[PDB]
Amino acid sequence: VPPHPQDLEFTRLPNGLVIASLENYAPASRIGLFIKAGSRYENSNNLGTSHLLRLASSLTTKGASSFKITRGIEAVGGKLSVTSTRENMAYTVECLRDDVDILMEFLLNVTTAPEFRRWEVAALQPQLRIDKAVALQNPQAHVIENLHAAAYRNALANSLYCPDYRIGKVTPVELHDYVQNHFTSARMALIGLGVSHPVLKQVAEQFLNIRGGLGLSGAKAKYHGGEIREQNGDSLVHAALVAESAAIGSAEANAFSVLQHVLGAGPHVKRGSNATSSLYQAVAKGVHQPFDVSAFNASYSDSGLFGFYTISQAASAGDVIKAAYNQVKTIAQGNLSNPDVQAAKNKLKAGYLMSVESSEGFLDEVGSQALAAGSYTPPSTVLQQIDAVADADVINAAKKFVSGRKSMAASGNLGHTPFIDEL
Amino acid sequence: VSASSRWLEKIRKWYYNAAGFNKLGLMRDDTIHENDDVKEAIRRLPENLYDDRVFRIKRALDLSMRQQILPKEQWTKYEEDKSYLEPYLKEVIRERKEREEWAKK
Amino acid sequence: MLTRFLGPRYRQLARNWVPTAGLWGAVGAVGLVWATDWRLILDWVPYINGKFK
Amino acid sequence: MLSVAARSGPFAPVLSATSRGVAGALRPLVQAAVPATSESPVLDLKRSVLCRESLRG
Repeated sequence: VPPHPQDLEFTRLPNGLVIASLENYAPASRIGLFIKAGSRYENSNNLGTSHLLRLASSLTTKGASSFKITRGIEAVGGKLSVTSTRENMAYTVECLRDDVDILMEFLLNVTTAPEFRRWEVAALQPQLRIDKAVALQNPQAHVIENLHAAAYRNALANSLYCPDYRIGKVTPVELHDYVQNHFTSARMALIGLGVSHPVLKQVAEQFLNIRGGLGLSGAKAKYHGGEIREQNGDSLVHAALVAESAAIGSAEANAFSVLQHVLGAGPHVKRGSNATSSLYQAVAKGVHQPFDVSAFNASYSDSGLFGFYTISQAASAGDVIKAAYNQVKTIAQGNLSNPDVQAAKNKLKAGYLMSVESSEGFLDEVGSQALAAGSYTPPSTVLQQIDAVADADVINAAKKFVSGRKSMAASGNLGHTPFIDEL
Repeated sequence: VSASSRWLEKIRKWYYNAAGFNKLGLMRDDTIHENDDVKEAIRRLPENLYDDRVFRIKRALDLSMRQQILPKEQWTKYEEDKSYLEPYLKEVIRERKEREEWAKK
Repeated sequence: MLTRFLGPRYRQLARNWVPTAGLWGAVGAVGLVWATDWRLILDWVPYINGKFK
Repeated sequence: MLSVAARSGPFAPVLSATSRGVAGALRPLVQAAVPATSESPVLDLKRSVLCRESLRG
């Protein structure tokens, strides 16, 4: 006997806002306001605005000073977090059950009443350079910035970090502008864990009725292609090879997600040869030195990028890439067993379920589901979705990647790294 | 009519003229003693106002040296006295007092 | 200028420091008494009787 | 299955009041530190390694 688990409450308000709650009887509580306001809604005149914005979460509001937001949240031992992706910003707030009220209020002020004071913004500008420096010390961050800048001519080309030329150039007005035209009802979701539906619906009805900005989730990603190359010196070579795939939510994307597990995501066993990983086994056959390879799968509102990512020694780069690429080619040519897909299904299904088992991963999923779909789709039917993917679809996903206009980013000693041209 | 409130204002106008910073082209907020709250509010002023402030003080310290005042026409009129610092300093004290209140509990 | 120093934390801060501030006074007293030879205070001390008549 | 963390791939940054900043999804690593000689960019004007609001009784 545990408690019989409650059900998630869902509501679209007439104004377009979405509310989802689950009373999980947890000792803590989590509230997330998710907004369609990620990096993609920046333009060529205001790049990095949503970065500084992400950094601005405890500046002064009408109704709560900077010092209050900090000391108030710290007094009760809660958190205020902000997570941007290319599509969303997500303001998250954690605390003990008894303290939902003060943190909610803070939440609402940060998101709906930010004052962006001239001198406070001025003082925060240098955090962009530190924030960028701390991320960019993973070779993967620049590779995925560059991969996007090359893939798209457009909105998903924008990076989640602010371009250097913009640091200290983002104006208090640019952020006011970004909020007024992106942090609106129809671009928003208020998700609550360890909270009640009436209370969320109340604050939604009272505080989140904002509308007077943009409409489209698709200001529209024009996929283009090409490559970016960054000579580095840097110990070993990072390379991502990618083609346009499928928009999140569509049936096609699920085939891509299965393809990713046929070929290989991250490891499952601490220090292993990754036996089921068909990409890893393929490179390993003729590369007898330190390397890594994984399938890369990025899904967005109106586009997607599938392919693989490689880490290798400078001189092995081209061999590692060509081996990985040919391995994909064999799956497009038809060489894929039924148990191969069955294992990928199980790897995906299990992985998804594990992805939502904590309240942090749960809230983020319900949030991203609310924005991308306007729905909550239970695990039971997500697993049914996955099951409906046939072997022939996974083959068709590989066929699309092979024959589609590529995109490539890479960094290191590029001396022996190929050029799309030569793939 | 506001007969009392314009004599209680006329004493002020008298005092202002007697204070005589206006003779040296100054504004009331240019003459304030710089403590931490004031130093902060000077810091928070926008470029235009800060620049204008520096010039007035330079021109004041210049005359104060040559032991002069400006021609009468060029003095600051009590009416034309822009209280440009007050809202900045009000905000700094309001911020400090919140700290001092938080330090109490 | 003194209203900022009155509140519950300062009540705790004063109580936390008072056994110490009292013991430093005992140090200062014994210290002053011993140094000047305050036979007024020291006559009533059960071993220090240098005024041995 | 709509989340750029649940489709382990593209980048996500995280900022907070009390907690350290996080980056990204997947992307190799972890199966790149078993084939050794991967020391990683360590501490050259940098944040806290690991993050700590995981404290115990």
